[PDB]
Amino acid sequence: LVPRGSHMAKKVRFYRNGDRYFKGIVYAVSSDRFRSFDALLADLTRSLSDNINLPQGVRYIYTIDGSRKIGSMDELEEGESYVCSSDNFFDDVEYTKNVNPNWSVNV
Repeated sequence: LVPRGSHMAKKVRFYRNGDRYFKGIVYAVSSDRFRSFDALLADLTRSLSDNINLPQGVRYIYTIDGSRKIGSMDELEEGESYVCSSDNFFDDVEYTKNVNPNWSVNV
């Protein structure tokens, strides 16, 4: 087992800034799966970038409403959605429209 973290994978959904027709990619995030926050950013750059999206790669992770930036894997919350950005501009588009909402825990 890796000697860092909790070992419990966090299921999170990643969107790419300004793209209204992007599904989001569901990641199982843990220290066993990603060496560091940087390895997660590198992985996200490869999965989310294209010739029209994230030209400088994934360098910022915002909360779904763009209120706050995430700076560690610890800051990510299970069942939450995040927006990946190449810069400091959060694009207010309908990311969450026409997506399956995650299972909300009742008990």
